[PDB]
Amino acid sequence: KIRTLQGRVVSDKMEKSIVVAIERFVKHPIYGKFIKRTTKLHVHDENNECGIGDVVEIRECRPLSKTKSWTLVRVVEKAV
Amino acid sequence: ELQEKLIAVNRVSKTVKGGRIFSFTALTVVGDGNGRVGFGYGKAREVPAAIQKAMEKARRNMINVALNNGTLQHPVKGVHTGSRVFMQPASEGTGIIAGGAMRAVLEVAGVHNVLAKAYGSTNPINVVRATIDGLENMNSPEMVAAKRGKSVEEILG
Amino acid sequence: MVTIRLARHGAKKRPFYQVVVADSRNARNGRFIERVGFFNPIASEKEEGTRLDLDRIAHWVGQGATISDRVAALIKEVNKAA
Amino acid sequence: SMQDPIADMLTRIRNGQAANKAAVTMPSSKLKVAIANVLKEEGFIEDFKVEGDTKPELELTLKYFQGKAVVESIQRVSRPGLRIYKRKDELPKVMAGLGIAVVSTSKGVMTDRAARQAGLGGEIICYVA
Amino acid sequence: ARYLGPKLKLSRREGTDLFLKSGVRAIDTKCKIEQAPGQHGARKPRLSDYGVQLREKQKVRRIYGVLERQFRNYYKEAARLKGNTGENLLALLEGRLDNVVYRMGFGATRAEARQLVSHKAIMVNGRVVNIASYQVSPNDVVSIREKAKKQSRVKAALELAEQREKPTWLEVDAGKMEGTFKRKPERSDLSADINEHLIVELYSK
Amino acid sequence: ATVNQLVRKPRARKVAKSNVPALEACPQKRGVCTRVYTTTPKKPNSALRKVCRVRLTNGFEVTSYIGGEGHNLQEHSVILIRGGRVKDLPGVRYHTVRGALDCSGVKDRKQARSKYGVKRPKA
RNA sequence: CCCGCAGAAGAAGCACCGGCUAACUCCGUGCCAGCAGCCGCGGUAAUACGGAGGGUGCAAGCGUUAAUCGGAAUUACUGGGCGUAAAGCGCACGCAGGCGGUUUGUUAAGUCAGAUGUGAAAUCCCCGGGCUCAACCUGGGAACUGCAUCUGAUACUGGCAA
RNA sequence: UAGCUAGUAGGUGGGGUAACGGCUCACCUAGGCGACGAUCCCUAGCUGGUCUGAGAGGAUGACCAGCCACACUGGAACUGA
Repeated sequence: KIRTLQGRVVSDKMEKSIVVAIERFVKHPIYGKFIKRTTKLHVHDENNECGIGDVVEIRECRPLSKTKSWTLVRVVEKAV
Repeated sequence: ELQEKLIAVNRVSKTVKGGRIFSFTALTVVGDGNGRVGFGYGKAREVPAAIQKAMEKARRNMINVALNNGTLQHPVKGVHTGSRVFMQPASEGTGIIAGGAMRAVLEVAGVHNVLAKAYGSTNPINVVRATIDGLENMNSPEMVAAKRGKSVEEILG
Repeated sequence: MVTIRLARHGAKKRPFYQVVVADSRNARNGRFIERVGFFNPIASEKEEGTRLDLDRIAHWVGQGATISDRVAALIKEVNKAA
Repeated sequence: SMQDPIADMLTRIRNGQAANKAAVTMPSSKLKVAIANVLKEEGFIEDFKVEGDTKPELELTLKYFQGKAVVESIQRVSRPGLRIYKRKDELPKVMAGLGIAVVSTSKGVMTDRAARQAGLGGEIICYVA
Repeated sequence: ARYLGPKLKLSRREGTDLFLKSGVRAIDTKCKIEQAPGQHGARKPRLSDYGVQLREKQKVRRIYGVLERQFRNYYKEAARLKGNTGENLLALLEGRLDNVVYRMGFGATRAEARQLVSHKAIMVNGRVVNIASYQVSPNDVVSIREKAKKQSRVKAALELAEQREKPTWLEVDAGKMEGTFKRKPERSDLSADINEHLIVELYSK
Repeated sequence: ATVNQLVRKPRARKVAKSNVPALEACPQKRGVCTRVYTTTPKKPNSALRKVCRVRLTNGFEVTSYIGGEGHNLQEHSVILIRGGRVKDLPGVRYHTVRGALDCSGVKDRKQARSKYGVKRPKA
C-alpha cells in the first residue's frame, strides 16, 4: 500500500508541473490550540490535466528536478 | 486544649493634633485540633491587652472543618481581598508545607499534611480569611453523597 | 567488518567488559550494532561472572563476523556441562 | 454571537442555582439533552424533560439539598476557541474524585469515572463540582 | 568532621538531655542544666518559627553526631523511599552502625561506641567493618572481635546498659557479646519526644 | 490573554540586564588603576570614601571602591577587581580584592580575615 | 587487603551574631574611621563600625565574586490583567484569519482504543548485585510524553449531501 | 530587513555521476519563493542529555556517547573500495 496525501492546486503555469498546498491540522506545542498549517509542494504531472483550485492526490517518487519529488495519483473534485 | 497561636503584632497610628498616638493590633488563631478553627483580630493600646482581646474574639468565631485522617478532602481554593490561596490534600505529604500566616491556621485546626501556596497579596490578616473561606467551603464525601449519588460507594467509586 | 569484542566500561581498577557487536573501524567504547552480553573479570567466586546471549552471537557469525580472542574464549568457557 | 450553546446551558444552571430558581429553560439540542441526562443520573439535577416539536425547549428542575444549592461550581472546559481531548490515562478527576467530568467519548457521552472503566477517552466537556 | 568539643553545652542549648555522656549518675548537676547555654543564658529568646524548626533538627543531629551534608543525604534518601518520610528518616538514623552498637550496650555513649567501631574492633556477619555509618539490614548479626573483646571498657558499658530501656527490636545476649538486628525500629519505639515533622518542614523551606 | 493572540505573538521573555558590565561572565578582572582619589557619598551619608578609577584588561575604564581601612594603591597598582556595588557612591559598581595582586591586606584585622586579605595571627 | 610494633602521640578552621536570619555584651572611635544583599547604621552610653569575651552556623573546608533557574502568578498554556493603579484603537466598514444555531445521512480528517516497527547506549527512576558502607560500578525493568503504518470506535469537531 | 530570484522556475535533448537531479550545456515556456516571515543582518556546532522547577516551563550543550564541520590561510585535484 502506498503512502499518499491529498491537497489543492495553488498554481499550474509551469509546463508539466503544478504546485500543491497540503493543509495539516496540527496542535500547538504550548497553547494547545489546533492551528492549520500549509505544506506547499511542487508535484509532477504529465500532460497538464489540472487547472487551478482542485484536489489532487499525490505520492512520493524519485527526484525529478530541484524541488520536485512527488507525482500525481488521481484527480478528485475537479475544478469548475 | 484550644491551641492559642499569635501570628503577627503590628503598630498602627492615629495622627492627632498633638502628635501621633500609637496602638497595637494582634492576630491570633485558636482551635482544638480535630477540625475546629477560628481567628479573632483584636486591638488595644498595649501589646498583651491586644493579644488577649484577640483570644476572646477567636473563641467565639470558630467554624467546623471536615478532614480525612489529619488531611484535606480535595484541592480547594480560597479568595479574600487580593489573597488567592491554594491547598492540596497531600496524601501523606508529611508536613504543613505552607507559608507565613497560612501555616499557623493549619496547625491549630489539626491538619498535618498540606501542600499550600498563597498567591496575590500575602498580608497576614487577609490570608487567614482566605484559608478559612477555603476550609469551610471544603466538603466531605459524606456531605456530597448526601446530595448527589445517594451512596458513598457510588459517589467515590 | 563486524566484530564481537569487549568494550571496557566500569571504574578505574574495576573493569567491566560489555560483549558487544561493533564495526572494526569504530572505537572501543564507540558505536555498535548490538550488545549481546557482558563479562565481569573481577566478579570473583561469588554468584555470577559472565553472561552471553549465544543465539544472537551465532546469528552474527552466520552473517559473517570475526570474534575477538576473549569472546572466543568465553564462548569456549561456557562448556558442555558447565 | 451564540457560538457555544453548551457553555450557555451551564451558565443557566449556574445562574439558576444562584438566583434560587425552581427550573431553567434553554433551547434544546441533541448534545444538551445527552449531557443533562448525565446530570440527572449522577444526582446534580432531577427530572429533565424536553417540550416542543419544531422549536424544542429543554427544562431542568434544579436541586437544593439544604438552603444551599447542589451544583457548587460548574465550568466549561473544551471551549470552541480551545478544544481539549484527553487519553485514557489522562482523564482528570474533579475534587479528588468526588466531582464528575462529563466526557464525550466515541461510545457516547459519559462521566470521567464511566470512561476510565470503559478504557477510552475523549473531549472533556465540563467539570461539575 | 566530628564535634571534638564540650558535649554538655550542646545539651544545654537544646535544653533536654541528649545522652551525650555515659551517666554513671543521673543529671550530673555539675553542668547547670536548663539554666544557661552561654553567657546570656538567663536571657531566653522569642524563638521564632524558623528557630523552632532549626532547634529540632540540630537536636536530632547532635544525638547521633552526624553533620549537615551527611544529614541532608539521610533526608534525601528518606524522601524517595516509600512510606512516611518522617519515620523513614529515623529508621535510617537508627540503622547506623555506631547507633546500633550503642543500643546493644557495647558503648556507654554514642561517641565512645563510635570509637570502638572506628578502631577495627566490631564486625558484622563475621566480616570486619570499619565505619560508623554502615546501614545494617534486618537479621544481620553484629559481633565483637576477640582482640578487642575483653576490653576494659566494653563489658563495663554492659552492666551500665540494663537501665537503657531494653530496645526490643534487636536481641542481645551480652555474654558471648553477639546480637542480631531483628527488624527496623518503628516510630512507636523512639523516645516519644522528637518532632520529626519539623525536620521535614525545615528542608522543604 | 485570548490564546489565539498568543499564537500570533508569543509571550516575550523580559531580558535581565547585568549590573557588572565590565566583567562579563568573569568573576574577577585585573586593571591598572590610574588616579586613586576620594569622594563624598550621596546625602544621608557623610564620609570620604576611598575609591579608584581603573582601566581593566578588556579595555573598560571603570571606578572601583577600595574597601577596608587603609591601602597602598599608587597610580600604577595592578589590582584585582570583583563585583559588588556600594549603594552610596554614584557610579561605583565594583570592589577591589584586598590581598590579591598589589593591594595588600588591612593592618590589624582579627575578625573577617578572609575578606580584606589578612592572614592568621601566628606570632 | 591482612597482621605486628610504639605512643593521645602526626592532624580545625572559616563566615556570622540590628531586622530579614539561627546566634550579645563590654571597651575604643564620635556623621570620623568605616559597614552595607536590601531597609539602613556612625552626630558621646552603637546588640549594625574596629577590638575583646561569649554564642550560632558549616566543617577540610569556609566565605566572597561571577553565572543559571527558583522564589517571580513579575510574560500567567498550566497560571495575570486593562472604570480610577500601566493598559479599550477617536469611531466605523471590511479581505485573509479565528469561531459558529439546529435535524438527518455519509465520510473517518481531527479525536479515541488496540497492535506493529522505531524512539542507540549511558543518564534519570524502580527493584536488585558488586566495592568494609557511601560516592562509584553494574543486571533487569520502567521511561524515552514522540513519529509512522495498520485495524477498529463515530459522541464531539471538520468535510460532503439534503 | 518587504519584496527576493535569471540557471533563476519548468520542459525537451545531449553530456556527466557509483546513483536521481539545472549536476552541466543548448533551445523553448515565464515561472519560482514570500506576511505560515522569502530576502538581508546579528548570533550560534546539533543531539542523547545537564542544571533548575511541584509540574508546565526556563536556561544550557564542559565531561561521556551519536552526527556534522575543520586541520597555517585560500584554492585544487590525484591515488584509492
